[PDB]
Amino acid sequence: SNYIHIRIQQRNGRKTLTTVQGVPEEYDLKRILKVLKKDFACNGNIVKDPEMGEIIQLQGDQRAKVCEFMISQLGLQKKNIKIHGF
Amino acid sequence: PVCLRDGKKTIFSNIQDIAEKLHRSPEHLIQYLFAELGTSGSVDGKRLVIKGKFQSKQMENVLRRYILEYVTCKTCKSINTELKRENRLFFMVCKSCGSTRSVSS
Amino acid sequence: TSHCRFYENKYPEIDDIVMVNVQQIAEMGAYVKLLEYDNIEGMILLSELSRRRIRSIQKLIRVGKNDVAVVLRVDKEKGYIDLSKRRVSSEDIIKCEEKYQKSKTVHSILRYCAEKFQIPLEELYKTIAWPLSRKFGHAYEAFKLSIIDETVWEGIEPPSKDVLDELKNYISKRLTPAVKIRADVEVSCFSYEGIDAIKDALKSAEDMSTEQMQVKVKLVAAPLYVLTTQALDKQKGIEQLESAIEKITEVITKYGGVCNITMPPKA
Amino acid sequence: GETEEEKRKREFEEGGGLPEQPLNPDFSKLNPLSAEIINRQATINIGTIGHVAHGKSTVVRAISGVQTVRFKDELERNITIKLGYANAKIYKCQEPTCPEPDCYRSFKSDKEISPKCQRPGCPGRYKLVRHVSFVDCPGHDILMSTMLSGAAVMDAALLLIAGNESCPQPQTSEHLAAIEIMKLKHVIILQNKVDLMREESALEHQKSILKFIRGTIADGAPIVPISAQLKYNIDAVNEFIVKTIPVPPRDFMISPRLIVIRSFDVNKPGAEIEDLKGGVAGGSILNGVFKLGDEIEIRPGIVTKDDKGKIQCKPIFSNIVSLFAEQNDLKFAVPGGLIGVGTKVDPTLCRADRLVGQVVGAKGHLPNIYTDIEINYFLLRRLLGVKTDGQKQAKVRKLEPNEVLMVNIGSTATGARVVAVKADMARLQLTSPACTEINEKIALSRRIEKHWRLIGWATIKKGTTLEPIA
RNA sequence: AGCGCCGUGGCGCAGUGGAAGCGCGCAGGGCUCAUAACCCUGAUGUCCUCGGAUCGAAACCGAGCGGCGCUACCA
RNA sequence: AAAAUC
Ligand SMILES: Nc1nc2c(ncn2[C@@H]2O[C@H](COP(=O)(O)OP(=O)(O)CP(=O)(O)O)[C@@H](O)[C@H]2O)c(=O)[nH]1
Ligand SMILES: [Mg+2]
Ligand SMILES: [Zn+2]
Repeated sequence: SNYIHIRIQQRNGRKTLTTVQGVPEEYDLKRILKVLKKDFACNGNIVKDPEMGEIIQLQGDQRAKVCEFMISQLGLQKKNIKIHGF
Repeated sequence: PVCLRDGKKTIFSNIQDIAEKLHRSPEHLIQYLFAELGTSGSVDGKRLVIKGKFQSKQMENVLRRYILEYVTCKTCKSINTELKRENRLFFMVCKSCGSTRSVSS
Repeated sequence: TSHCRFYENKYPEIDDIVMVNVQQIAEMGAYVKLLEYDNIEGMILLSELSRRRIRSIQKLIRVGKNDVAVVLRVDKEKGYIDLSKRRVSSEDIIKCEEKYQKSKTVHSILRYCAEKFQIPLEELYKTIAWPLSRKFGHAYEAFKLSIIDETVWEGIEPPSKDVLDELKNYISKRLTPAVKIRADVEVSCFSYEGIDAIKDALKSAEDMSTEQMQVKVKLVAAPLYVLTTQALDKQKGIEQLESAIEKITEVITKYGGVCNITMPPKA
Repeated sequence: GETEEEKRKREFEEGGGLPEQPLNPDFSKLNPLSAEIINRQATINIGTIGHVAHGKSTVVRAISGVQTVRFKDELERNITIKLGYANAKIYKCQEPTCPEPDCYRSFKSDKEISPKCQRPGCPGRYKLVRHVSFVDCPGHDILMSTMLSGAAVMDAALLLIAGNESCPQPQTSEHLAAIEIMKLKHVIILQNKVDLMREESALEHQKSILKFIRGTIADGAPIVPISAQLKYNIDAVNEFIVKTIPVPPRDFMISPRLIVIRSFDVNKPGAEIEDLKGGVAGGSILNGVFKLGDEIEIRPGIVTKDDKGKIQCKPIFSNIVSLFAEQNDLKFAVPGGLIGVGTKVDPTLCRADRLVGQVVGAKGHLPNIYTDIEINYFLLRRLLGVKTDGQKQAKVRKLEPNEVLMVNIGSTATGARVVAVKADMARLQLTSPACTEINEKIALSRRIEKHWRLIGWATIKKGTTLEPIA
């Protein structure tokens, strides 16, 4: 249940977008986007996708860094969250 | 695991042997794979072909995860379990031990 | 033969909206047949064809398919009709397709009648369809009211009574709409005797069943008792279920328990 | 070339089947070992205890063969809330030639009086030494009310320990100690994981377990290596059950009583309600026989809170329609077992966990409900069921006034408020009613780490009663 | 166990009563220097199985199957 | 208008 994983979508000119799918509601999302923006210097979106869920889209190609934020903010598991190569 | 990369296409011409040696039905394995990965691929007659850029490491790790959470017993060292449906859910049952443990995700 | 139109007149009026089957486009637009008026070819030119500029001259217009068009001009002298695709509102397209399917359904019914009776469809529409579309404004509403009231066939001369019998049989087979009304009630008993109370309350509930309205109070769980009823008119089932509520509450006020409702009678 | 059904039917008809109990036999000559009792009703309730994820239902299925109905689509997998009931029949081989360890055999309760010996080459017929009821108590650290209700129901015990895991499992010790709290001492030690262990490792595990059970009250606890999976050493378990565990004293000279632990609503859906059955309360009968057709009352019953916050308790009167003691309805009942008393009680009283741990009395007796209860309580030195990574396992403190404590009075699970605390006695106010019949051995659990943890034992010495309103 | 939803051509929605729909894909092409965007072209089905009124049904019903949803483990 | 790469 409620598995967590991150994906990378490429673009023109090597530019990349990162998506974490599934976020616990224990901590709210705007309060988390605020500190995502500073620590990442990348634009972010709390987008709604049907049958998928709320997604915090972020710019760039960063996986260990969103994970490093996750380990400190709410995540205490580091086992359910999956990293995708792509 | 043998992963054939053909341009945009990712081929597994060996998934039949994976299903046979792990004593798992092929369609259940495909369901698990596409619940893990976000793709919808086809099967040719014996081989699982998908359209994407997927590495061999991902295939190896999903096989290991399937082994640890589905194939081998989580309380004993045994593969002798197989797939059944006890009210409507998948309820795994073993043959060497017969223990009632079930994982459906 | 299947040639007659659905509406009254032969040539379209002005500023009316219909739905057209596309057949061919050459250089000025699509001069295509009509499927709501009398069969005639009208021209839909390019700047009257796509809300979007004209980038996909093959996509939005499909040779052999039907899309909504609007009458701009009608030359009621020789043969010419002007039609446009852009000048249809986003909401209006829904009513246009509603009217088109309406026309197609009535046309298919009368076409079955003509094919079985070998009468030209022109006579079927003249003797029947247009008087009903004059009395009620439409022939489909008239079939619907014929289902519930035969009197719509009074005052009109049929081509033959067997045609009337076959068409009434066909509309009864096709245009038939027994609304399923379900309520559910929670027995919240804590008292001494509740099972015989349920037994006799449901016995009384099944007793009031009429030959036309039948009620079988079924069980899905201990508290949840479901009342399923068929209502030929949608107003009798609610009264049946209210009477049932009275019966169960009266039975349970004396034995000691309590019975509560979750869903009252709703279709 | 006989089919399996034909062979089973031939063995059933050869062995005599299941003879119907006499409607009204002379009860002054009727011991729990009589054929009319032994073949068609349990006399000893034996229960299995163990830590989480050990296979508590699997061992009983191995012994008996009847499933506990691990229900609810979420309790299918992790843990059950309601207990697991099971019936098995102990049959000994009458021929002396076959080995004594293999002479015994536990079969299902559908078997006949005299089944043939399945050992290859043995023509002897099995004799039913006893039929035993099985109670499975869930061992999760939040659900302990059911385990203490079962312990109040219990008569014999079977403790389970895993091999490859750590020797000092807190939950097994908690189950054990709770059993010795409830005046129960017939405890048999079972090691389940021997198949995944080596020759030496099981020896150190048994040494550690032997050192573990040294200071507790129970001393003579036999140890059995079993396999819920390979299904071996079952006859040894049956032999130990029959030998080590005799019948606790129970006869027909005491007034009838009932302790309902489960609620069961007979509401088979889809069929017309013109054909229904009675609402069934599943309860243990610790004393007093019941016969087909009786007038009984659930003493706590209706619990209402009026416009002033006061509590009103109306006993639930009911006529007994059936007594599902075993697969076929019985004419009477035998103390020391679990029986489903199916009365005319409305099935919603039995739908959910409502008739959970309540006390029921036959007409002619008035068990007294109490609102404030005087209690004599003794406590243990340290908390149990908690894992401490090498620092002074938490010590049980002393009670304080005006606090909620889960006071499991036999089967009744109540949240009591302590009005006063003395050196050995305390006064408890119950927001949920409880009726005191004779002694009703109590267990106590305190909220120290979120969930409850057992503390000690208690006995009722006085109380403030409430008069039931008919 | 009971009552609600569904049955692709790879995926979804649509018509359900003239007999194979569209978009999403996928493949190729064109646009161009060149990637997206955009513009063309296809090749896949007793639209789950079995019966029935019906010129006719994949569509209307039903006698069964598979997977979802609620009641709720229904002695 | 929307214009992207380099
Ligand atoms: N190795 C081994 N595993 C077993 C055995 N019995 C059961 N298991 C496995 O261990 C787990 C425990 O079985 P289960 O019956 O679900 O546990 P339980 O004892 O009912 C749980 P609780 O103690 O909380 O009531 C299951 O996943 C099962 O596969 C056994 O004898 N050996
Ligand atoms: Mg259990
Ligand atoms: Zn196993």
